[PDB]
Amino acid sequence: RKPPKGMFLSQEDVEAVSANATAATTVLRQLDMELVSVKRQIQNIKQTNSALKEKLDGGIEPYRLPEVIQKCNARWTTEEQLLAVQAIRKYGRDFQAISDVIGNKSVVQVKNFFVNYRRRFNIDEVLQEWEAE
Amino acid sequence: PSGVEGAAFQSRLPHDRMTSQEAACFPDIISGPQQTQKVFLFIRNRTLQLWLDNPKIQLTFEATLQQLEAPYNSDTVLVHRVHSYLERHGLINFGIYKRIKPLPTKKTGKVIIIGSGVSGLAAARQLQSFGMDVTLLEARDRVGGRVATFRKGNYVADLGAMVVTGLGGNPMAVVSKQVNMELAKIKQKCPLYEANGQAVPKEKDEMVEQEFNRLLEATSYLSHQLDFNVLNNKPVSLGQALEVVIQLQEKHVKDEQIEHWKKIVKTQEELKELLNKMVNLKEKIKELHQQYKEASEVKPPRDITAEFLVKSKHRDLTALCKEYDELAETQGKLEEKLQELEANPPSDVYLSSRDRQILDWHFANLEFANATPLSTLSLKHWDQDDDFEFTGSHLTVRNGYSCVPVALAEGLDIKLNTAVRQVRYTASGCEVIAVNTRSTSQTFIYKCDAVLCTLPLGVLKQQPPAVQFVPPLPEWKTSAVQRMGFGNLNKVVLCFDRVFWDPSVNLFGHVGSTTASRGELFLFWNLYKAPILLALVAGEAAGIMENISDDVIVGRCLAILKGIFGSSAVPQPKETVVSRWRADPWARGSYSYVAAGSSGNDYDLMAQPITPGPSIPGAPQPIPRLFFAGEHTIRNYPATVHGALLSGLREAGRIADQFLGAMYTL
Repeated sequence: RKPPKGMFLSQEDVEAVSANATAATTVLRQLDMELVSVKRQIQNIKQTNSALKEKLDGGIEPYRLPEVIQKCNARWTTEEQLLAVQAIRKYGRDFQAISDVIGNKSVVQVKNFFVNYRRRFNIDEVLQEWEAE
Repeated sequence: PSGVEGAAFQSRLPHDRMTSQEAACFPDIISGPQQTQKVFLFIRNRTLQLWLDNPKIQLTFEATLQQLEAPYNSDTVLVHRVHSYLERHGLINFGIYKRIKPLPTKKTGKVIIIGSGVSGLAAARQLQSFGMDVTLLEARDRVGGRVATFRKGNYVADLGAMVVTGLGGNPMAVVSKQVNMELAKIKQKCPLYEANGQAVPKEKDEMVEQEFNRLLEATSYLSHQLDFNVLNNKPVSLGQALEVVIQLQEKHVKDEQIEHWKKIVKTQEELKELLNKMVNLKEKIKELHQQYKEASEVKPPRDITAEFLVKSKHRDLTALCKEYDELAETQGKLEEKLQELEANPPSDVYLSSRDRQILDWHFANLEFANATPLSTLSLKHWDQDDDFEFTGSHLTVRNGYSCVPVALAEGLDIKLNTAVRQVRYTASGCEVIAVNTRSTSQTFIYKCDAVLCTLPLGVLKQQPPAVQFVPPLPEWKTSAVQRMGFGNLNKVVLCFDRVFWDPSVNLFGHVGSTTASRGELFLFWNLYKAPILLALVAGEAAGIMENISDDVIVGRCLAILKGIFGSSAVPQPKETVVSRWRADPWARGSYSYVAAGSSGNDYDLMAQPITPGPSIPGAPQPIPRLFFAGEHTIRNYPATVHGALLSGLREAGRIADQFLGAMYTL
């Protein structure tokens, strides 16, 4: 009711290897060509990707930057208020970035900072300007 | 199986059902009540068991009824009918037995039997057993026909049949008890030695045979489950189908490599896109760092925009570094994954040339079994007799297989050297016209009531005919003769002055160089006490080695032997024999096979007897006068010595029934 396990026989397959004399031999030749086709296509992306690998030699170790381990404070020095507005102008609503710039304000502190100073620092106005870019 | 039921199995009969033959002779019982059938079935089985338990003495009706127990020995016409039935169709008192009551002096009826081959002998002995005038006409100067044994000195080797396929319900087991045959088992182990002369390593040897056996099942699946039985009108042959299965396995090996390497490109090229992000990002980071450095270069104290610029660039550079690090994370998974796929490639090839050559030996064996090249064998039917296999080790005959026919020929009127040239059968009788094989001019005429023809199928197929039938055989019979296959496999006998092979190994192979020469001396047998080695020649090679002198053939044998055992080890043989069965005009073949386009039905068509037209128009339908027997007529057990013997028994019962009358059917 089923073929021997590991033996592959398909009605579809069978008609295609019987349809004429040399049809079986013909079908294997393509597979022999389909195989060489896909095989040098490998050595050719294996070649392309070996050049790109060489371009990364050194990674980005020289361009990396040390970590600012800085305790996240609560009061808003007028300095930090100004870094905020300019960060909102360049970053819109990405608080993580805004908090990352200021350096010692948590995202929630940034998140509610907009509401408190919103009238005071025309931050709608700033945000629409950020929308324009 | 054992008991009364072992007798039914050993007699090729279901112990608990009435056969169709039995129903034909006992319609009252089979159509009666279940109780009667069981009584009968026991009486049948019990009588068989009696005959079986001692087959060197006739089982008379008296002897039988004696040893039944009531209720079974109560109805004595039921016992008498059953004993007569069995005795008639050769199920009891067949072969070689002491008669208790010697044969009545006056004989009724006259039968000419063509051929004293085993099938001929088996009928001849039965018919005479039944009180008929039986004369056999043999073209050869010896009986046995295809059961030939070569003897010279103490060398003894069979050139024809040499194997008994199991005693489990085999008529020859009874015959062996009747006539001592040194029956020695055949140990199944056959090592294979390659063309160079080195034994195939066991790991490879097991690996191929399973593939072989694996391939054979696949064909049977192509045949029964895909109905791949006709291609461009011509019916498919086993050989054809094995190729369409080897091709489809080589196809699959390729489809498997393609869709594997095609997983490497589909990952190598995920990598191509990943390295392009990573090199365009090391470029944005190169630039931003420069910007942050320049922005950081401005010396403080600075305005808050210039101070935002440093912080914003620092965050932006840090964000880009996160990205580039997440991407050489991902670059690591893909880098390993490509190594995994490269590490586990699929099988390079389905079969190596060395592997394929070894397989080709397993196909030689299969062309030995069927005595024909695999292209000829019917895909659907080649194995139709596989259900009726006996059970038991296969055996050989150490004293030669020739003793059985000679044993049977005892007491029979055998006219040796007598080539039947014309069979002439008419509404009133038959006359058979034979000549003397030595001076052929000297002509013989035999008149008789019925002719039983055990001519080999190859003889029957000769064109122009060796034997002419007057009137000609009808189209259904001749068509059957064309359709049926009659093949050929030959043998070479090698007689040495010392054992120089493995004596605990009965048979060892030799692997061919080609597919085309896979049959040429592909297998050797140590089977006899003396230092005699038998080499087979099967397949396409059998038909071609018949055109080559014995010296050239024994040459090719010595060389193969020299490679396996060393040039010094094998000496010249003292006596050598080669068989040419296709050339022999009394056989014109080896044994029948189910050829493509044939079926098992043809084996039944050959067995049907021929009935001639009425001499006077308007006269009543005449009795059948020409009957056939032999290995090509028994569909269940063809191409075998037991099948031939069973065919002879079968015709004798039918012939006797026609001329002596069946009084056991009332």
